[PDB]
Amino acid sequence: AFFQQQQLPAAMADTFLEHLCLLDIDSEPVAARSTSIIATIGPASRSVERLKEMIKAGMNIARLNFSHGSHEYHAESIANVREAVESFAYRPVAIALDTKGPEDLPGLSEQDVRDLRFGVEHGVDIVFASFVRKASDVAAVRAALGPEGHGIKIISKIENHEGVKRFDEILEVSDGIMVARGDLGIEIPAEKVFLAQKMMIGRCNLAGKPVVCATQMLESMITKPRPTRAETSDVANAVLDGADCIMLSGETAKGNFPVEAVKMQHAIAREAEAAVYHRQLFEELRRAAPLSRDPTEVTAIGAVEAAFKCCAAAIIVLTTTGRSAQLLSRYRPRAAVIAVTRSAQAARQVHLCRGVFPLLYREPPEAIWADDVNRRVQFGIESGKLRGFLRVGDLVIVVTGWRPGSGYTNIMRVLSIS
Amino acid sequence: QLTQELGTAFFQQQQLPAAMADTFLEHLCLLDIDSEPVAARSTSIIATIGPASRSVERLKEMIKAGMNIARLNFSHGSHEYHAESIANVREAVESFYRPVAIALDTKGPELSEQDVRDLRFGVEHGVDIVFASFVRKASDVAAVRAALGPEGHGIKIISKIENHEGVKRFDEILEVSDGIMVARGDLGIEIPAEKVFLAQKMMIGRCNLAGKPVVCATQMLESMITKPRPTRAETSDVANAVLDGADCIMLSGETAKGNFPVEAVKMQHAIAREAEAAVYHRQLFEELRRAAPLSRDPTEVTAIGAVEAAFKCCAAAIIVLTTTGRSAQLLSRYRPRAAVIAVTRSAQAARQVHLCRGVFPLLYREPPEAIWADDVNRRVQFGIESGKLRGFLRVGDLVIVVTGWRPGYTNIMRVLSIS
Amino acid sequence: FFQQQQLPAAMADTFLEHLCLLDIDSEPVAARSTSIIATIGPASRSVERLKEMIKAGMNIARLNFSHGSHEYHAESIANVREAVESFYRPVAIALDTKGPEPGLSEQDVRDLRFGVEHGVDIVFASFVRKASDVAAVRAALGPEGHGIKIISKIENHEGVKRFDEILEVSDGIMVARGDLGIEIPAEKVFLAQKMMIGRCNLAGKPVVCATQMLESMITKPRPTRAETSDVANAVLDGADCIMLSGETAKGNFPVEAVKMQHAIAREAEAAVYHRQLFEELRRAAPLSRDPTEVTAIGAVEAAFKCCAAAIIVLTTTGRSAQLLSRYRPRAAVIAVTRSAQAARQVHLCRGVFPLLYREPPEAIWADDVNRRVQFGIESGKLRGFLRVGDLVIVVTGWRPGSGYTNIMRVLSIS
Amino acid sequence: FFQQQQLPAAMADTFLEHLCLLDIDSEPVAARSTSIIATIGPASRSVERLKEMIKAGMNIARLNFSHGSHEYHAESIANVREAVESFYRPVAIALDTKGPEIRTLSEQDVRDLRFGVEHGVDIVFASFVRKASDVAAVRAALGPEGHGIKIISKIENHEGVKRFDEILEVSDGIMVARGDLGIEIPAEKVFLAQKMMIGRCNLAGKPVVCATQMLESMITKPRPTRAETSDVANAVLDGADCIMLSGETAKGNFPVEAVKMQHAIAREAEAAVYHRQLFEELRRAAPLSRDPTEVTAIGAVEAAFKCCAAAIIVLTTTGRSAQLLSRYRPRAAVIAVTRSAQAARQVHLCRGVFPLLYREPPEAIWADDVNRRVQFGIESGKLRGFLRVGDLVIVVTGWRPGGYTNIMRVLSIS
Ligand SMILES: O=P(O)(O)OC[C@H]1O[C@](O)(COP(=O)(O)O)[C@@H](O)[C@@H]1O
Ligand SMILES: O=P(O)(O)OC[C@H]1O[C@](O)(COP(=O)(O)O)[C@@H](O)[C@@H]1O
Ligand SMILES: O=P(O)(O)OC[C@H]1O[C@](O)(COP(=O)(O)O)[C@@H](O)[C@@H]1O
Ligand SMILES: O=P(O)(O)OC[C@H]1O[C@](O)(COP(=O)(O)O)[C@@H](O)[C@@H]1O
Repeated sequence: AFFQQQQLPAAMADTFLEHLCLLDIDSEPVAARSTSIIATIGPASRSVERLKEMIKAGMNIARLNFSHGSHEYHAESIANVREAVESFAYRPVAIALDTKGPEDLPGLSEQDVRDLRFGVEHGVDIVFASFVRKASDVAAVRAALGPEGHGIKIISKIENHEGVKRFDEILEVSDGIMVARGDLGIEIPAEKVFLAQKMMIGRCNLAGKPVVCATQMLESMITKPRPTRAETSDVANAVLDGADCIMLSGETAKGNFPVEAVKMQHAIAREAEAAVYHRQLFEELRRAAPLSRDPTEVTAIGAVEAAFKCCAAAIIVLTTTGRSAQLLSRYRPRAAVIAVTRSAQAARQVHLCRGVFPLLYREPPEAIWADDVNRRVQFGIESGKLRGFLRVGDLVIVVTGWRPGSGYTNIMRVLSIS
Repeated sequence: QLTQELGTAFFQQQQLPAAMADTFLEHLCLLDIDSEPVAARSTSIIATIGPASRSVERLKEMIKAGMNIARLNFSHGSHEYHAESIANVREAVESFYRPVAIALDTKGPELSEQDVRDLRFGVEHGVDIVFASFVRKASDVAAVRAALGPEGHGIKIISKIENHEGVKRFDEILEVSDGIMVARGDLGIEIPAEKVFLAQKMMIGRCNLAGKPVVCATQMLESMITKPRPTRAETSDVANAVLDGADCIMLSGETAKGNFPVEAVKMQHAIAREAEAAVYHRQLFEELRRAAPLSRDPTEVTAIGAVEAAFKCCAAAIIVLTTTGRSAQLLSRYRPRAAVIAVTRSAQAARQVHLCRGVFPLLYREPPEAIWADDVNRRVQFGIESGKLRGFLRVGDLVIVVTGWRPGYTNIMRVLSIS
Repeated sequence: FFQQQQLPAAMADTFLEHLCLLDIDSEPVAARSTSIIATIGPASRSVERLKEMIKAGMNIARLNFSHGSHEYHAESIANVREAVESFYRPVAIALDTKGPEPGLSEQDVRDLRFGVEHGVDIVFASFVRKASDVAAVRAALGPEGHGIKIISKIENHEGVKRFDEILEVSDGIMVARGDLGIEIPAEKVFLAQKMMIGRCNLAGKPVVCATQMLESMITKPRPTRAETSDVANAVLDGADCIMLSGETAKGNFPVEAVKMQHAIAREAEAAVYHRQLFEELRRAAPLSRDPTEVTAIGAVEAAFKCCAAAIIVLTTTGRSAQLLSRYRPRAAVIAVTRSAQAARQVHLCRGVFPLLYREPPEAIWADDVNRRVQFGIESGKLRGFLRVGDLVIVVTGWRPGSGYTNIMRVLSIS
Repeated sequence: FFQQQQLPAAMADTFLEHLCLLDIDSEPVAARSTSIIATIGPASRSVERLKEMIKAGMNIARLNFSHGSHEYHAESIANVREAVESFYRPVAIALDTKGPEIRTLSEQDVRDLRFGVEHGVDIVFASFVRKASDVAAVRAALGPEGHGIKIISKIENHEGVKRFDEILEVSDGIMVARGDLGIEIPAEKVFLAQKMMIGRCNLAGKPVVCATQMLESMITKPRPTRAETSDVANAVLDGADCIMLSGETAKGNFPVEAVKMQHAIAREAEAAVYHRQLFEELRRAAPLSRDPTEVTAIGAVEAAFKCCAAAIIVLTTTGRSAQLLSRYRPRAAVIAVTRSAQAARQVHLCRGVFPLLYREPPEAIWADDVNRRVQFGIESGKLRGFLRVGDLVIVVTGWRPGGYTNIMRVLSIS
């Protein structure tokens, strides 16, 4: 019966067309949902109590929209998110600051600059930078974040024709991308936006950088408890296109059904994830990926190949900054990527990456370093057992380094859960 | 090379850089918002008739915007109400040549005594197509062909898949049906809403394999009922329906009762046109090949060679002589980039082929030529003349011409240069 | 049916799996399609020997002008023509020049004049290093020799490196493994063979594999295991023609050598993995607005769809037949021509079976076309290509004269 | 770098395009990986001569029990072992049974097999295997002291070809014995049997030998024919782990040159392997595996390709972890470190495995024992030309001593 679930008949098909023909509404998803949910905070979702239900429903990243609301307002939003998250101390939740932006203007307004200072002063994990048209706009955001905000991920919002055309140069200096379809479908003809979305997600997947699909994904749930047929389609297709993250704006910020909307995005994403045709996707991401002399990159593809060969339940990776986890996620394993880290910020930021489940390790270093490695891996296993990822008799891939400190992942081991 | 013959923009347009990519992923990465779609929109648009779309004046606007099939929803309105809808559709058509098919969508359980009277009414008024509600098995469609009776033998039956049993018994339904509607409205109530995309993609895929029309239906541009522009999810839905493989896309309340029926039709046409250029034919044609069975049907054999020929030379169009439409369906199933211009003497076949993606019907109304061979060539020039006027063909284009040797015997392909 | 000519292996989904399904019990049924070139010499000169060799499968007779006087080769030519006329299989006559032993020697020029005056069909030009070597040959053949196919022999390092400019201006290529394996290290020749055949297939231009294919049969009645391997693999690499030199020119078993090449080729041809090969030749091939090329691929696609027995093509110069052959149909290409020279030259193209039509033009052209197609069918029946009920593709044109092929028709045999 | 070892052809998108990119100026860099089996006889029995042959690349000495007394073969064994010791160069020793034979499992074969155990042969080539029980008769003959001897079944007739799958199931490997096969079945069908059996062995991960007349003419000539070099190259391209010499080394006048010629051809052909297709096709068809050694191997091989790893260093006791690497045909050399002298000789049956006998008392700490073998691996590879400083290598080891290979590490050579 294992082979009846999570669309494995379809995953085994020999062509894409045959894989489509074998999709089965009776094949239940079993894997953990892997596409992260970004929920925009507003009057419908500011309260600590609302945020707790949203966390339980699946929210992974809380978006602050600085197009509206004072610093004081956003400061309250941030504190309420942190209090909701800590009420479960457990789900790390990242905090993303989405800039007001231009409204050939400069890459940053005076308002933008003050807003990014605020976000650094408040430890935001992510910036969604508006109206990025060229790499210098990204550099401008980086500089305004200044020295204390070097670890903040910059996700460039592509919102107009120029940003689409200069995409390669924007992507190169950015940590990731948002397909900002709201403004995009005003700035270019609305019937073209799906080409820009598909193009940008394809290119981000190739580059191993996170990509966010945003705006009106479940629009009618602002007023209705259930979405339209086009809205469920759009969520599922964003996941099939390759998006790491899917986003809610008014559905959570102001609508009448914020929690049901998060839950609806979770339910669709899980079905869509199981329908991904990994056989074609992994092979193309291989052929099109370049040779690397980087041991983390080399170890990562070896581990994903290995995971596919034994239907591994998970890949446990010890990571300090999230990078080794990102390099696993870029090959889209079906196996869950369980990222054990000591860094609370990296546990939050890896939610930018499809299929990465962070575990914040809070135990004091062991004297023998190799003993500390194994204790974190064990932490990894036990948490996976108790959270549903792992059963005794499962096979996991463990991915670790030869010495302490970031940059030295280079070891892959195959392990049975007992 | 071909740049001289066809132009220097030609290969910039139509997403052709993405089309010659070696992998699906590289194809996605090469999609280009500045590659204008030159080809004629090929996915048919079904528009549900209601208060917003009953004016003869309105219907003519809708035809111009791209409506190809008028849907009559027998869930509401008397026989007299629907007779009038049929009447106004036919007058808009003749008061202009673009055939519009007329489809009767049964009430079903809300085959009832009511449905039988509705189907008899449909034959009486010469409907081209029945959308049969809640087909759960093959016998359900036999009940429908029986109701249509002897006078209704040429009516196409498109089975609406609306619940779990329909999805589960899909293969036996498709065997006995002319086509399928993925009826997402009720399906999304009868099964969990988050599974409908699985049922949609499976059904469009299997219909594509079987060479039968498939319609994607319901809430595609819903917000346009009250808004002049659609949501980002709605445009996405239309585009992916076309990329999924759908022959037809549908509007319900958007045309039946909304305030922007004409703008909705126009928006589907614009999305469908972009999406069709973005189809990765290299993979699709190859998978349709490897899966489809060997065939000793000469018309089937000619069509695949004709489509292959069309791709080798960037044929502007495949002109096919068809009596029932079948030869044009068998071209359509290989999804040429070239328009399939189908010349037929059968006004009904001409209306019904709108169910098949990429078929542009041309009704020919001249008495046969004394010499048949002369009758063929005359219809073919009619195809070419109509094609030139409508912007399909220019002098110097290449076309593929598909005819027969005897007067269901299509079995000749000819490569022809437009004078 | 499906336990013959490796069809189980043909259906396989990958090359690995096609190989695993090759079956020594699956008998070939299609007519042998790779043409056999036999070098004429003391063992093969007599009319009586040439008749046994035609029966055995020789398609092209090679005159090696490294030895023998004009009188000697004139005798070889006349003996081939008498053997051929004794029957019916057209046999081409190919003049293989002496060459440098300076593009063209004075000797080469006299030899080429001789071959033109004697109506030879093909020239194997020795030591071709660059496009100008081919042009020289072409000029030496002069005006009366415009219709003679030039097959450039690649025999050294420069020729391999400059292969693309040689291939562009040549009708075809010979992998002249004899001198090549001396000019470059012997352990590399297989690379130059595979590259050049691959490139000739992509270009749709005939390629010949030559030299030592069955060498030990010069003295022995049976070949070695490496020799059968080499023939089978030349066919699987993509060669249009395979060649015999000493095996037929001077050895003790000329006829058996031809018979052995025939038997191997037939088995190898059935082992061709068309699924992969057609798709790759379709993909790599370039868009074309030439109606003959468009019709040809459409016709080969159609033939694969209905397991067609043959593609009957009407051709004047052979070109429409070459453009079919370049997609390697499993179906036999039956080329109906009035041109005796074209019926001989099409033997350069894998899988083309010429039929010389000698009947008088019908007054109504369209009647002449149908009579030739029918000629094609009846001969196909009598010769074993076609059973009643088979399906054939017929490829013809819209107007008289070459260059106008543009019609394809699907026909059932009755 | 990327101009050598046919790397431009390696990154082609299609097989046909890969053929078109093969390049006679792309020199091989990797170590020759296909093993060379040399039959021992009067031309190749002297210790001096066997030494020259080992330097030329012989990896396996074949004893043909069709000819010569037990004493004759005891001396052949003696001289191979002395040549090996008088230099590290593990040479396997294979006993090829007489089997059902007629000259100008028998009682004789059993005495030969028992003699083989007595003298510690590593491999048996079992003649005329027709079915699975025949292989069981041979492992019975070898008895309890012969349990580690590998049994390579010779397929020599129609019945063995037909029952091949059951033969392969129970055998350690296969020899395509083309000599007798090409008399028992039509000669023109042997290439089909060869290609199938190499394909099925490749799929099964078991070694396959191509044998007989590969360089036959070198018995009397110092240079091979063009069909012979072709046949060696195609056997390597077909997927053979081992290529063999019979009369060319046993009785001919150029044994050393024959070995050298096979080494040179094998090296070129191995670079011309289109790994992208092969690795991909081996993936799809090979089954989901829950064995940690198989999982590590495929992950190690993928890793090796991602970084152009010069070597995969594996610690192995029986050879198995190295065989499971070798079945994916890495371009990187598989350097197999083992304490088992007999494992080290036997792994030569597996393409691309370079054994290293490690001779040191275990270290106090097991983890310390592992890294000393790994370092022994790196130092040998450095000395032998496999590794340079700054290279990347993939290291495969286990978690517990004793079928527990389950770790790969990426390591930069310093
Ligand atoms: O993903 P990153 O940031 O490169 O971290 C990976 C690092 O984590 C580790 O596995 C453990 O390092 P620490 O014990 O110092 O936390 C290192 O061996 C490895 O270099
Ligand atoms: O698509 P269909 O219904 O099979 O039509 C194909 C028929 O059209 C034709 O081209 C023309 O037929 P008619 O002129 O008799 O109407 C026939 O040759 C062919 O049999
Ligand atoms: O292969 P080629 O030399 O172009 O010949 C093809 C020609 O044969 C024909 O079918 C017959 O032409 P003919 O009447 O001159 O014999 C032409 O229609 C066609 O153009
Ligand atoms: O390939 P094999 O025969 O299964 O041996 C691999 C074994 O070698 C090792 O890497 C080394 O351990 P040993 O000390 O027993 O040689 C084991 O951990 C591993 O299980």
